[PDB]
Amino acid sequence: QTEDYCLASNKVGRCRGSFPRWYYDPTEQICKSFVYGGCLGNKNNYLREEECILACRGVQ
Amino acid sequence: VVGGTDADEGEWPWQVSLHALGQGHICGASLISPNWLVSAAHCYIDDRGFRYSDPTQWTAFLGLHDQSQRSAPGVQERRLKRIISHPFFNDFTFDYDIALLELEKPAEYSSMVRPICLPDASHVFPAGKAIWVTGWGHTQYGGTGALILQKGEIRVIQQTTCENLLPQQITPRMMCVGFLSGGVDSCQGDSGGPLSSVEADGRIFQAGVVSWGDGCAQRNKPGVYTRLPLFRDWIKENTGV
Ligand SMILES: N[C@@H](CCC(=O)N[C@@H](CS)C(=O)NCC(=O)O)C(=O)O
Repeated sequence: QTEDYCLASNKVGRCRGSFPRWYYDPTEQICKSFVYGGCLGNKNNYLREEECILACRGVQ
Repeated sequence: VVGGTDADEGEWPWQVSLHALGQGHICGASLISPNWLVSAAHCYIDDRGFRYSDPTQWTAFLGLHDQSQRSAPGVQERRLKRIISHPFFNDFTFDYDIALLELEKPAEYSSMVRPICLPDASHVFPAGKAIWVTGWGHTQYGGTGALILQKGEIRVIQQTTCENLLPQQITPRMMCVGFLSGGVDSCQGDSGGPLSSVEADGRIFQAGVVSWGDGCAQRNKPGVYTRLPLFRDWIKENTGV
């Protein structure tokens, strides 16, 4: 769970859609925006900042 | 589009911008008749958080030049009635990456909105031919989009070279277009938009659909596109076009 959902790097992937998403950055302890390509993403990838915050707040 | 330049107003009147609810521009598409668009299947897949396959969640902008000017004269806004993804689409290999989108009401043809021609089923876009990719996607991998539609001139790459450059990844539904020297390519935000090819009468035909890539604009890593000719009959079966 936490390793994948909160600690993984953001993954844009190979597909060329521009899906605005959020990921948790444990070095900053905040959720930040990134653009997901749409395919084969990892779990640190949230539709809204609030979900990212709920999922990961406090993680180191 | 990495390495492109601003499109002229009216230059690609078939280019369409697709916006998902609360999310702005996600994918391009191409107008092929008053009622239908071609786009990429991987744009319209439901996930854990949002129903991208649900046609009510999208708005298409036709006749758009600048994403910051969506109420400019000649911009037409449309809801979608239907999204038809290719029944063989694989969301893991990206094989058969093509979708048909039905507009909720017809587009009105104008100096800014006009369909692209579709190639017949037996047509071959030859290796080396210069063609155009267009879109509002990133101007660098991991970088920011373009307000003004970008155009980039790229070249059809030999299928064998394509397969060797991207091993275990290319199927016969796919075509590599770009430059082995890199520098010009489609990128995130361009998916679903058309390749535009000038044909023997000077009219423009769609050569394929922006699909995927390993990064963008890298050496020996050209963009990969869904072929159009082999889907001609499927498009006719589904749309009458
Ligand atoms: N729009 C006309 C047909 C003329 C037209 O715009 N055809 C398109 C699709 S074949 C075209 O030539 N587009 C490519 C180009 O303008 O180069 C109609 O209502 O039937």
